[PDB]
Amino acid sequence: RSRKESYSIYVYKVLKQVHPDTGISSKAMGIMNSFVNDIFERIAGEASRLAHYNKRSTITSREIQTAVRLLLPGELAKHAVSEGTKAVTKYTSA
Amino acid sequence: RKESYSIYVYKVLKQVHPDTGISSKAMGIMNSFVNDIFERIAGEASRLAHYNKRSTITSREIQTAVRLLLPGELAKHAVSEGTKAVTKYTSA
Amino acid sequence: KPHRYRPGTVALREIRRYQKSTELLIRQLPFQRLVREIAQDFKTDLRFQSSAVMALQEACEAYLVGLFEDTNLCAIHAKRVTIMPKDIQLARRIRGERA
Amino acid sequence: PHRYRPGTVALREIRRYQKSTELLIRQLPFQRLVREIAQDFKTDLRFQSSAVMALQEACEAYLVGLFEDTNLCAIHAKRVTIMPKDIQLARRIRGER
Amino acid sequence: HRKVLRDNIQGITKPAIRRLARRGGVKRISGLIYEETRGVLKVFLENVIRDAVTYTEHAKRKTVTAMDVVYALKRQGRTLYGFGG
Amino acid sequence: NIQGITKPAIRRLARRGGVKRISGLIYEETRGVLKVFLENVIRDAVTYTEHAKRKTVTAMDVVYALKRQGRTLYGFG
Amino acid sequence: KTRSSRAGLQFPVGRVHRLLRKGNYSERVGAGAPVYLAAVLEYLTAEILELAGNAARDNKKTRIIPRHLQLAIRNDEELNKLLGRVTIAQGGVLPNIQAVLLPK
Amino acid sequence: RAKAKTRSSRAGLQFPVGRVHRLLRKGNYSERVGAGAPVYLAAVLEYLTAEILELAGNAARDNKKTRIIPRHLQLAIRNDEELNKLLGRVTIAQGGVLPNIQAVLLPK
DNA sequence: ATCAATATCCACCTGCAGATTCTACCAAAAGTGTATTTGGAAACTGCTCCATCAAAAGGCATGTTCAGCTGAATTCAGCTGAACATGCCTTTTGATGGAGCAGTTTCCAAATACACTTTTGGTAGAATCTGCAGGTGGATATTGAT
DNA sequence: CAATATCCACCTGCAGATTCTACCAAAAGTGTATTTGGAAACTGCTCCATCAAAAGGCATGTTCAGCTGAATTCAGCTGAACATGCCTTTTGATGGAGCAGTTTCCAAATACACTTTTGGTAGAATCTGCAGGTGGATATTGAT
Ligand SMILES: [Cl-]
Ligand SMILES: [Cl-]
Ligand SMILES: [Cl-]
Ligand SMILES: [Cl-]
Ligand SMILES: [Mn+2]
Ligand SMILES: [Mn+2]
Ligand SMILES: [Mn+2]
Ligand SMILES: [Mn+2]
Ligand SMILES: [Mn+2]
Ligand SMILES: [Mn+2]
Ligand SMILES: [Mn+2]
Ligand SMILES: [Mn+2]
Ligand SMILES: [Mn+2]
Ligand SMILES: [Mn+2]
Repeated sequence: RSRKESYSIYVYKVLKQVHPDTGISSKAMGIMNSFVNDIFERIAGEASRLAHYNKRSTITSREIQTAVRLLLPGELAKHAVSEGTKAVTKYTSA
Repeated sequence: RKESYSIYVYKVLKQVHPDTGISSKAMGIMNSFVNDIFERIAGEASRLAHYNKRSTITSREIQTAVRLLLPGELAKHAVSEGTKAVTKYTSA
Repeated sequence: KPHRYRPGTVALREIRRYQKSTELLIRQLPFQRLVREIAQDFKTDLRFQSSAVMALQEACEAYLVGLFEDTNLCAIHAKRVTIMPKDIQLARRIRGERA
Repeated sequence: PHRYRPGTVALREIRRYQKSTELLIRQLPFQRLVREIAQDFKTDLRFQSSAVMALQEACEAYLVGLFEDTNLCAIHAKRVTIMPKDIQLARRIRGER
Repeated sequence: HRKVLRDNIQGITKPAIRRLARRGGVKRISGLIYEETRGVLKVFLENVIRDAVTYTEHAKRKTVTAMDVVYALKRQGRTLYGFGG
Repeated sequence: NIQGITKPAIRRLARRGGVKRISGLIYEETRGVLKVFLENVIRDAVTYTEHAKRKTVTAMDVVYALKRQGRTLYGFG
Repeated sequence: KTRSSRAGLQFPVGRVHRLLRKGNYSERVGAGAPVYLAAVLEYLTAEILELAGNAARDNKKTRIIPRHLQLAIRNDEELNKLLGRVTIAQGGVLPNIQAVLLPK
Repeated sequence: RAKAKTRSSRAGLQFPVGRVHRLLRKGNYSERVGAGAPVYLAAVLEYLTAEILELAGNAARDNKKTRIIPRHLQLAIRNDEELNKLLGRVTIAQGGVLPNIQAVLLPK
């Protein structure tokens, strides 16, 4: 009865990879959850516009990529763009 | 095949100041405006109805949205004008 | 002596103290009321979801601590070390909050 | 001969340029600065005429804005001459830096 | 609320405002800053709330939820993390 | 090439912004900001060009860029 | 029989309805939505135009151009607020000088 | 039928490539959402998450703490030029500000 | 140049709130077969955009002076910052109703679908003009002094 | 006071630009049908709104002496105002064609509608990082 979603479960998996023996508080995970969302929306919206701008009707990976580039700052983008282009090929390689 | 509000802005420019004209650039400015405000009001509404698990943007949303983007007095008249104009639609 | 610190010693002391911490600096209850009062004035009989009052206070204080910095830089920009309304008013203006 | 005391013409220029709305940066050199800059992003680029117009309107307008805020900062520090320092205080507060 | 809520702005004691300015870096404070703070503060609040309650009325509720504020703050350009995610 | 922005110009501008007395180091400082402005707004602008798989930065390309920059501009789209 | 003639407006009520649909705002659009909106757009337009008019005329000029808009805008508190971050191409700035700069 | 394996696991991501794809559709950003979009976006999101986490984990390490908290996240962001800029108009609850006293204020 | 008179630090401890772990139910991601619809190949197309070439005043770039501006350096009244008393008022718990909040049925009022008909709105072409673009001629401030 | 320059209404003219005027591929608008919100209405079930002590953290006042902030000279340079001196921006068109935009088709995408498998979220156990608390050192500060 009432199912609340979040990224807490994933945020955590990642935490354990960078710092195997470090923990994160409730309020902290709160902050983190907001983050993924602010950014999720930021990019999605940015991609959305990019598509309307190009009178196209679907968001490909390509759009998400210019969005990230238009949105994210310098080095963060590079890394994001690489990490991004990577996962997809690794995916489309069925 | 190139839309704009160039026509309407003008017809309107004639209600308030019938005997007055408007530049080309000035007319350009007026477009950017409608589109801009169109954009904002639609976005808030969209968000509004989205925050409320609603799958349809109505007039109620467009209203709240207005009541969020426009300054005191500006907001008041918009809403009147909007409500007015709408009530008339429904009424046959 | 009775002992006594020079004017500023404790001031710089506090700054260091309050920058090393993260608690809100305003008393919860008063804030509570101020908000309810103000909200009472927009729409009567409004109930407040605790956390909401908690969020407003987190946003308010974060906001001021921020205005106080830009304020402080305006005081220093005019060879002063004591912030004055004059300053807060210039930061607000330049910020666009009021122009 | 005749010579205007300093500051009196400056005023003349303010009252004058504020009254007009035409651009102040010479177009040709602007366009080059732009074209040149664009080069660091993509080679053999084509700039839609007006896009250049847009670019300048965008810039000049931004600058004048900054100058006002800058002037406020210069005035605030009891002065009347804008120093790189006021330009920084203004920007630092706008959030630009 | 029973007892009428009045003059609660003066409930932002001088010591508290001074505290906020310390975390702010301010060393010395003019005596007229205080009332000046309440003035700025009150406006900030009235705004965040005014929009927040709008969101509350749109959802047709008598309660101002944490999200209502989080959304208010967002559109105000003061995005806050820690309550709406 | 930025010098393309002559000392006079930078003054005509300051004047529209109501400046009376101008320091001399300012002119340099003003070419600094300006340069950054265009870079940031063109850096974004060309991205809309390139996403649109085109070889021409269009007036709208600037218009959008300028928008996300927060410098909305009425009169070009 | 134009939805606009019904709401008694000038702006394209139908079009605004189309632009909403094809805008990716929501799944579906109410019937009086484009109505309410177009009249807001109708409103805000007239409001500005009216003021640019005066502005235009105030210079013994009949055709409204940029400088007049930038005048009806920055001179009006609410419009200036609303367009608080918009720059009007070829509009100029308001005649204004800091008294601290005026002669002796 | 072949035993399912979450799209995420295929892309070797820790982030829910399926949950992002949905959010994209139920979000209205576009008339239709591609197939790698949710994979890409998830990749960018997961990336950034880890970045914050890295700097944060250290911020806690420094302070002699095993458990991260908002303070540490404020510290991470405000000290990393980039994360700072990405989240420049963002305020973080219970996080405080960076310790910093203007030099002109200090003693002789 | 030393000594008090206070913070400012850091190491231990030690219960418990808050964090993991440990399970069970489901809305949801997959795994299939069909359904429909992108947007790219390429085949053209006027449309601007990018070069040159040729002019001219129209600005832009140096030099001269020095008019006041911006910076020092002193002062001194007077506005705080730094300390106590005094004793409100804000925490801190922690029980208790009850507004509301949210699920959990349905049930019309509405919104979406597709299929034709009817009109605009928009894109060049035809008549108009609102304002530059110069030209004067009183004034309108600047400014140097019995 | 008047000499200089700077300016501001009073004026006519052509044309670089409005405005209409004249027709047509696209949406608007019109049923008839189809599918669907989300506005009713009831129910628990949480949170929210008080309230009622205890104390003891902190405000509020009240000195009291330190040094900021605000005032005031001086003059060593900035930069404005003003002329000369050319060097480029700034009009004027013309080609030549690189290019944004348009269609035809269609293989390769994403749509859907069920039907199956889980990957999470909600709670209920077990923990186990630290907030407090206390107390010996440094580490400053500010009188003599
Ligand atoms: Cl894709
Ligand atoms: Cl003041
Ligand atoms: Cl400087
Ligand atoms: Cl509706
Ligand atoms: Mn690691
Ligand atoms: Mn001298
Ligand atoms: Mn009830
Ligand atoms: Mn059908
Ligand atoms: Mn027609
Ligand atoms: Mn003229
Ligand atoms: Mn239903
Ligand atoms: Mn001083
Ligand atoms: Mn399982
Ligand atoms: Mn401790």
